[PDB]
Amino acid sequence: MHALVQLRGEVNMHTDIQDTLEMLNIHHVNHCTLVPETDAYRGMVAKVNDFVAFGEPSQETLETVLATRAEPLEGDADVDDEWVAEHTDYDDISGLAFALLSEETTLREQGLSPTLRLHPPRGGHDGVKHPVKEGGQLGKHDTEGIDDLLEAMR
Amino acid sequence: PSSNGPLEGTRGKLKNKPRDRGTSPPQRAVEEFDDGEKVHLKIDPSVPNGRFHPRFDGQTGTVEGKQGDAYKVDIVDGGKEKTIIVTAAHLRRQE
Amino acid sequence: ATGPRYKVPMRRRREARTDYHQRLRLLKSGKPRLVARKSNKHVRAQLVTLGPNGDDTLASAHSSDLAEYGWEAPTGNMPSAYLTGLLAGLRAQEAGVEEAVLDIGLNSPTPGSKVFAIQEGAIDAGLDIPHNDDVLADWQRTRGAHIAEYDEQLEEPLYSGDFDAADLPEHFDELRETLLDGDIEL
Amino acid sequence: FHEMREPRIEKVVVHMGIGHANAEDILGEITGQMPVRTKAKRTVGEFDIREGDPIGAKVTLRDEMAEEFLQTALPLAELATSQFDDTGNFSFGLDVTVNLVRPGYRVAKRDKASRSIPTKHRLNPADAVAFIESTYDVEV
Amino acid sequence: KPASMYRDIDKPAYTRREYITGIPGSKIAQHKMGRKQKDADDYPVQISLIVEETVQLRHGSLEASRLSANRHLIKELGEEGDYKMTLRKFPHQVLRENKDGMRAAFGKIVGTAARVQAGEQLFTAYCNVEDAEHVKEAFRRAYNKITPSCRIKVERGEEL
RNA sequence: CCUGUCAAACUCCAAACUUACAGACGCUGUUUGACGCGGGGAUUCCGGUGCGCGGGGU
RNA sequence: AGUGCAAGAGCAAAAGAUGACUUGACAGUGUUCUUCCCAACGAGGAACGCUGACGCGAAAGCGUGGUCUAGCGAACCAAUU
RNA sequence: UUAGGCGGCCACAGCGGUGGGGUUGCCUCCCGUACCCAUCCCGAACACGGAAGAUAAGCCCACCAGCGUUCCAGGGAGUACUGGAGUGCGCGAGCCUCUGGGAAAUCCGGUUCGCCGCCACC
Ligand SMILES: [Cl-]
Ligand SMILES: [Cl-]
Ligand SMILES: [Mg+2]
Ligand SMILES: [Mg+2]
Ligand SMILES: [Mg+2]
Ligand SMILES: [Mg+2]
Ligand SMILES: [Mg+2]
Ligand SMILES: [Mg+2]
Ligand SMILES: [Mg+2]
Ligand SMILES: [Mg+2]
Ligand code: NA
Ligand code: NA
Ligand code: NA
Ligand code: NA
Ligand code: NA
Ligand code: NA
Ligand code: NA
Ligand SMILES: [Sr+2]
Ligand SMILES: [Sr+2]
Ligand SMILES: [Sr+2]
Ligand SMILES: [Sr+2]
Ligand SMILES: [Sr+2]
Ligand SMILES: [Sr+2]
Ligand SMILES: [Sr+2]
Ligand SMILES: [Sr+2]
Repeated sequence: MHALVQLRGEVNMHTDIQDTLEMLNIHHVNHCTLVPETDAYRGMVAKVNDFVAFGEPSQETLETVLATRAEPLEGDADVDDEWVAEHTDYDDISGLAFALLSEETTLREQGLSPTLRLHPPRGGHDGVKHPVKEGGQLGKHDTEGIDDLLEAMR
Repeated sequence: PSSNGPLEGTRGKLKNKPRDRGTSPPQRAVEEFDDGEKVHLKIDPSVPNGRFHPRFDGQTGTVEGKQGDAYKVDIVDGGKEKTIIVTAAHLRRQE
Repeated sequence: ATGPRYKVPMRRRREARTDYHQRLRLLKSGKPRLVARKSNKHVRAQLVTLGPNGDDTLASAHSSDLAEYGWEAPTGNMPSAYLTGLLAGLRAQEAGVEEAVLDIGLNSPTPGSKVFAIQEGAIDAGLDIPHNDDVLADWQRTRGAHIAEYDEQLEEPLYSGDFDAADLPEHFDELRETLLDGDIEL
Repeated sequence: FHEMREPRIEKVVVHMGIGHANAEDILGEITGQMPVRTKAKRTVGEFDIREGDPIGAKVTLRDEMAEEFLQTALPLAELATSQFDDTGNFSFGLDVTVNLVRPGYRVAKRDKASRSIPTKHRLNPADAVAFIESTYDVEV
Repeated sequence: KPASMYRDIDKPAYTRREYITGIPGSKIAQHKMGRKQKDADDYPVQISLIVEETVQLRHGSLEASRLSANRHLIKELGEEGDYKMTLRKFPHQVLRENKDGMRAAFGKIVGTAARVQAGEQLFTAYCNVEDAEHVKEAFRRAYNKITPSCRIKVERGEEL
């Protein structure tokens, strides 16, 4: 399971790339989705490689992000341990987070919005013109590397 | 194109590779297809009779009946539905 | 053979056994082929339909399995030809085959020949094959009159082994009668 | 082994290449059978502008008709070494050509399942000289 | 005409003589120089002139560089010295010129050029150890009459 | 035999890629009716630029 | 090689060659593709049928002109069946 | 299939070459033209009739890789080329990095001297 974050806008972006991001329920900049690791899903993130930031999150980080940025399928309601317990198949946030990582279920399947609408990176990102291997913030990240971005986008 | 004829720009598609030269094997020329069957349209360069317009080479149509010995195959050209009269010699089964 | 551009003919064409141009025309009918072959000492007659991995033979008759019914004469002639054709057509009727088309292969369509006699046999067995009556031999040459009248120009016998002297085309009549019988183990 | 390997005469082809007939009579009388007309291909400037037109005649002789011709034809010519084919045939003279081969040439000349004769069963120039020399004449 | 009109490889490959007529002959005299009877393997030293950029060199430049290279080898080693130089590239690409304004713009044939890729050997001379600094100078004069910057690479020279 | 080079109108080879149909996931539609069909009204048929690939031309 | 003519393509017990016979280069009416990719538009063209009558062949079968892609013309008026 | 008939794929099956195999069996060559039929001339072929002889051809069987071919290994090569991205470099031509794909030639070594279907048959 990888976490996708659109870091580049829609203007001048190819339509077939734009539509892939819309298929991955990600419509704005700084938005985040939890995409599984299939052949079909990998073909999609590879096509989005230059306009996104992906990698596998740590259980600790996924939890932090879900607590602060997860929303129900409809409404303002804060997703806390009590919300999870009353609406999901799990006990707390950790139980849901473990399931998302082990690819047992999806946010949509549990009545949550497939999008974790994040805040801009505190202290800023490493740049949207170069990949991670060149010192930027585009493409595939380390598990420790994606956390730094996901946590900065609390 | 310098001309709008049927065989315009068809040097490649309507020519055989040297080893596939000469008369084609009869087994495929007398193949029996049933209605609803998905078939692959590809002209055999060795067979003169029963062809279609080269623009449809590569289509995968659906057999919807026959007209004499030739088959009436339903395809979709872009967005327009078309019915192609073609013999078995230029058809292969799907899957 | 020479290089990459060289075109090696289809196997049964290198072997000079199949006329692929005539085969395509034969298969166009949809009807099963009555394969009529002839060897020096023998005559073969098969009923072949088209299959997925090659041809299928549903009924056949070789002139060697003719002696199983009472033949004591040679097997590569006109009376033998008809009978091998009748025996093929009869087994065909038992297989559920009703109509056919004559495949003479690489043989010549010479009037009154053995391959046309094989066809006359199958027609008389109950099979519906598109023919032409005046391209077949007159009933006596099918019976074996030409051979008996060659033994009339005797001095020395025509046959080596002891079948008979003046030859009997009556054996043909007796054998056609044996096969026309409703009983018989086919 | 030897019986199905010993050479025989296939055909004795006698021909006269003129270029414009009256000479059909002399072939029929010397051979024993009927002659056939010979046409030509391509337009030539030596007043031979017509394609399908009689140039000469030929007669293909087989079996007894072949031997009964050669008993009177061979003494009319002094046979040489360089006058032989790689396949074991020879032409002399009025042209008289003799085709020689081993007892299984039907395999190459038939319709059903024909095959060309292997180089190990084909006749040699030496095996050709030896056969005709063993039939009333000399070599060299 | 300047080489600026023909040095780049931006045009399609135009070589098919069966469709191109009126092509001027090559100004190049010979590609094989020196002792063309002796082998290339008979020499301990092999030095090649390598082109650094991907360019199109005209027949006139190929000749002008070959001439001023071989003339130095003839001056220093004699007309029958123990060397052999080869010009391995041939002028295959046909050149046009539009010489009426831009209407019917496809030009008439004016010459021939050689498409040389970067890193390719234009010249290759085979010599003996003592004559090595003469051939390195023949190439220094030759690279001055073509379009790209060049390398003088010694392929069989452990003698230094 | 050896040795030196080429191809828009060459090919013993041969991609990336584009493309037909189908399945799967995704997304989407069944009160926001998609896909589609029928009808009313247009405007429009001087375009331009970047990037990629081009063809012509110094 | 040859296959009437550009060019590209097809063809070897043939689509080439020879020989013989024959007039389907037939009448009627269509389905379909093309002309006009997609996507509307005539004439023209082609593929593929059927009806009627025929030719050849032992027969399956082949013949809706020439192996395939150029060789074409509305209304009105006239002549013609 | 102790030698057969009709095929499918249509060179992995082609070209070339070596060894073996046939008494009433098979396939051939073979023997022979009264007939059916046959050659613009020839029973050569085609067609018909038949076994005196043979395994030399063919064919069937086993095998050889020199040539052509199929596929694979390792090297060439993750090179050539390339879909996506870049306020990376270069006067420029062009190059480079990241991401997703990925040849061809040639060399060396293996493979390949057909596979499969129906039928009939000591
Ligand atoms: Cl069509
Ligand atoms: Cl036969
Ligand atoms: Mg909401
Ligand atoms: Mg700040
Ligand atoms: Mg920045
Ligand atoms: Mg092309
Ligand atoms: Mg008017
Ligand atoms: Mg008139
Ligand atoms: Mg043997
Ligand atoms: Mg710059
Ligand atoms: Na073919
Ligand atoms: Na002007
Ligand atoms: Na679906
Ligand atoms: Na416009
Ligand atoms: Na029309
Ligand atoms: Na004549
Ligand atoms: Na044998
Ligand atoms: Sr340009
Ligand atoms: Sr002007
Ligand atoms: Sr320079
Ligand atoms: Sr394209
Ligand atoms: Sr035609
Ligand atoms: Sr004979
Ligand atoms: Sr400059
Ligand atoms: Sr790979």
